[PDB]
Amino acid sequence: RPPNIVLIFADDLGYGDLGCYGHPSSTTPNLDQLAAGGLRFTDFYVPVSLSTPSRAALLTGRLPVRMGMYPGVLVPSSRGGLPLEEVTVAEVLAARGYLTGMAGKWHLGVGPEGAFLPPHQGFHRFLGIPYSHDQGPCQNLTCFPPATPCDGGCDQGLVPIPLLANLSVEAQPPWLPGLEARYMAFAHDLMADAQRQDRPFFLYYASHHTHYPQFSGQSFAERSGRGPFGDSLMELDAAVGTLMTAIGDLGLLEETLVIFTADNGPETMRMSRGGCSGLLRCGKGTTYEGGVREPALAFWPGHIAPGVTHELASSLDLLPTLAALAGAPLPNVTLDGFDLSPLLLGTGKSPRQSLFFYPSYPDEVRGVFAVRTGKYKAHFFTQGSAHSDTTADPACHASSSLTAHEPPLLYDLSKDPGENYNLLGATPEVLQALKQLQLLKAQLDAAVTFGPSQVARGEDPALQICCHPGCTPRPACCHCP
Amino acid sequence: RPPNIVLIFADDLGYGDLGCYGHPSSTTPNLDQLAAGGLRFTDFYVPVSLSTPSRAALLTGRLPVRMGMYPGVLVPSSRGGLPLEEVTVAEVLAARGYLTGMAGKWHLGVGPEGAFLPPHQGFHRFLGIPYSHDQGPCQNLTCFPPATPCDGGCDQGLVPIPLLANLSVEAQPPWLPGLEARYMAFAHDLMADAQRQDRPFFLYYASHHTHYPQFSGQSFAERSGRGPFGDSLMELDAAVGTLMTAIGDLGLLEETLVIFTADNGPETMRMSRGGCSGLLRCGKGTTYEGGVREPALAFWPGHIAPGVTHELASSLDLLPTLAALAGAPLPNVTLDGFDLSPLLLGTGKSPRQSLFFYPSYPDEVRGVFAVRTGKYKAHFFTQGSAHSDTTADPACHASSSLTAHEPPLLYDLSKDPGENYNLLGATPEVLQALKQLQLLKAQLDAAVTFGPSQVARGEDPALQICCHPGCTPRPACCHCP
Ligand SMILES: *[C@H]1O[C@H](CO)[C@@H](O[C@H]2O[C@H](CO)[C@@H](O)[C@H](O)[C@H]2NC(C)=O)[C@H](O)[C@H]1NC(C)=O
Ligand SMILES: *[C@H]1O[C@H](CO)[C@@H](O[C@H]2O[C@H](CO)[C@@H](O)[C@H](O)[C@H]2NC(C)=O)[C@H](O)[C@H]1NC(C)=O
Ligand SMILES: [Mg+2]
Ligand SMILES: [Mg+2]
Repeated sequence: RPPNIVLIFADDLGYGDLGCYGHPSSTTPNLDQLAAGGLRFTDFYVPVSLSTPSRAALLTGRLPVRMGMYPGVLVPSSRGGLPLEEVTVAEVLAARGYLTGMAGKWHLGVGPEGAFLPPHQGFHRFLGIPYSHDQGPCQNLTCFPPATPCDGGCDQGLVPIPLLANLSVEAQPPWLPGLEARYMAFAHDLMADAQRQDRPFFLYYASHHTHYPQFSGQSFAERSGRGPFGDSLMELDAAVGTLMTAIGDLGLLEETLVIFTADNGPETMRMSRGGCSGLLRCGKGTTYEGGVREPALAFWPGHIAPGVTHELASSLDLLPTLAALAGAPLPNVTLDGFDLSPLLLGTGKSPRQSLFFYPSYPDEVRGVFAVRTGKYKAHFFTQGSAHSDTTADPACHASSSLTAHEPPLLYDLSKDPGENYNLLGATPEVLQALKQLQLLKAQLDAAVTFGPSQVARGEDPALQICCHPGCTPRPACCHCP
Repeated sequence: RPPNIVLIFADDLGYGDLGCYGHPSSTTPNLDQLAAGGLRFTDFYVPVSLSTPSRAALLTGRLPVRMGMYPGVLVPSSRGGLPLEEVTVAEVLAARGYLTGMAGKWHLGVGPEGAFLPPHQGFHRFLGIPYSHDQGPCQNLTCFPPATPCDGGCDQGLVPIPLLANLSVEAQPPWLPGLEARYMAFAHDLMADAQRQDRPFFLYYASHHTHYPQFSGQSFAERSGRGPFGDSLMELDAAVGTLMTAIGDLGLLEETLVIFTADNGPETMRMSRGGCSGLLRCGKGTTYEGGVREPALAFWPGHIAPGVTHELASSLDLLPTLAALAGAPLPNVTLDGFDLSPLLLGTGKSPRQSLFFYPSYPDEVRGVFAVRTGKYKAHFFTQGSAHSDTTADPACHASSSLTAHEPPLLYDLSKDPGENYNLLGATPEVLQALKQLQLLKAQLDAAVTFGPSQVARGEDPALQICCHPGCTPRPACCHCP
């Protein structure tokens, strides 16, 4: 009865990057076709605009400060990880009998002997890389076949990036032009195996696209007409069409819920090799709309009718929605999202009225940076980020430092989604939205206690995954392509 | 045989304003539905980003400097107008027997006794206003019923805005909340009369939306969820759905070509009461992509198949395309556009490879400001505009003055449609695009001779239209609502 679930989570992809969100040159025909037969969200969000914290919020339905996923993101030598006590979506569904699987980027911790890898947090199967694909040296990797090198090098002084199969190293580094096919094959098998055992599957496809450095297999190389970023986006888009073909082929169309979104806004610092936030301001790394507002599609033929909703939703709402849809019961913890099944099925409205945004480097004295209620968004603190540099708007740059705003900066996102015209720069509607925004910030800051930081537990180079355990010299002896 | 033609031309409407071009809150379901069953252009342009010149280019297929339509726009007291010798699209079709009609804004000159009004340039019928609706005082007009006044006042010291029926004043001023219905009724009659006489009609619907000040009839007032700009946009969108219903009702669906575009980018100076260029830079008044790149839809069921083209097209190409489609012969003059029927019908490619952009205040020493060839656009001169002020990008402001660029600023619009990353800030592809752009600018500047300016022939207040001819005191005695 419970539907099969496929959750596709792109990386560093902006609001204005899909064809259906208005980009003029992107090539994304399969995602356009899922939008044309599904529910396209104009106002969907992540609460924090960096990789680790966004991934924590999606899998647990909880604000990332609650379990210590701040500040910044995890690195290969990190001791910390998403605590084992947190209950992930995969745990929830596994318990109700789903065959659960994951392909792609994890970025929730590796840890002493791989204690924080996906196999320990509810996934029966896992093929992927434990953190971003640029967190290891890439000056010798090929990003586009036959022999176009990845640009710029990536992180230095580290072990090459490992492709893992559950807890084992399958390759190190892997061959980037072929990851996609490896991942389509793993997905195909998980589906067919679940069909064979009469059980609902759960696939978590965390693509590496469209994070730096860009890479694609040879059928996309130089075919998109938007350069490397396009080629990579187009391969993501062809992976989606492949999952949808597999779904067809097994007669699972009307029995599978498919959701597509992305962790955080675009890295405009990669300039024309990075994404596009469309009309929204800034990108990755900030609490402006361009870093937290993501594309989001939901497609379940015969259940979700084609259309466009403007209602509020968050990545935080998808554990509780998915639990509801599968008759699985919610963990016994404070959850920050809601069930959106009425909205999806067309019998209700979203229960969500407010959204709370924390910065990359949060703290307990300052609290949440921005809050949206209804159509109004208030910024109490503002800040630019090096991930959002190089555009003409100077509020996005790393040189725009932390600035308190009292009274906050106040925007009407229905008329001014671009965040240009501060409404307090008076009216009764406004003054009443101002008092509610202030009360919601003070209530949340008074009730949330931050979990102790996982990222500040430091680093240990000995925690790095090595294909040839005990070899020497570390890290470059660690490799087995 | 020749199809019926309906040409809808919006006012001050940006690339990112329709739902189908990605806006998050606009309400435009009828335009979304024409896009979903028609050809949506991602790269369509006007050559000059102001009202008069754009309107001249569309009706004549010629660069506006050729017949003196510069600098700036015409005003009510202007002596000048689009010369009578120019052959307009309406002239072309009338000669092949179309019943030709026009509703809405003309802005191509009034002149001594109305010599330049539409009835003299090929339209059998005309109901509309001879220039923009803000070019007369509006502090006492109602923009939204029952009694919401137009905001800010409009131009002072002038006659109220006249609604004309051919050459006669029907009302002065007209009641803005009802213009739309007046215009739907005129369109309905022109269609049915043409059906009755067995003849092809040509309708030219130059809406006042979404120019300042905004206004709508009462079914849209406060219903769009994007405020006044939205209400006005939504009424434009409901007028389109009305024309399409009328087309249905007479069984003319498969026999009518319908084209939708707009004169120029958004007036961001009206802030949240003005339009949105999406990911493009700046707006009205500039030669950046946000002022010259417009939305554009073409819909002719059973002839134009649904889709998206990225090929180059201009408003300049639509006299010659429309002549071709109706078997009417081209005037005997140098034309700057091309026939796009192959592209529309799906048998060819656009013949257009290059686009030439002039500024609002052109001159013969400087020549064209920017040129696009293929994917590359070069800016030889750059300039901001008061119509594009108030955003965060300082290149759009009136304080960014005229700056020569040598070598030009060079952008790859397929990877960088936002015009952020100057590619000469080297490569053989680039250096060859640079030499071609430079040669195309020098060829065009050497071959075009500017026609003597119509706008500099001055003003005469006695040329103002008056409902009560000879009355006193002028201009406020001129009125007959
Ligand atoms: C590693 O871990 C999982 C779990 O054991 C492997 O398990 C699957 O492998 C085969 C089918 O692919 C079967 O032998 C097992 O039944 C199956 N187990 C479950 C619970 O499905 C898996 O192959 C490895 N992970 C992947 C796919 O890389
Ligand atoms: C003014 O000018 C035109 C042309 O005379 C008027 O003409 C039309 O009016 C009636 C139908 O609407 C008929 O009496 C005429 O046949 C018809 N003429 C043509 C050539 O179509 C018209 O009513 C006025 N313009 C409008 C519609 O306002
Ligand atoms: Mg990311
Ligand atoms: Mg205009």
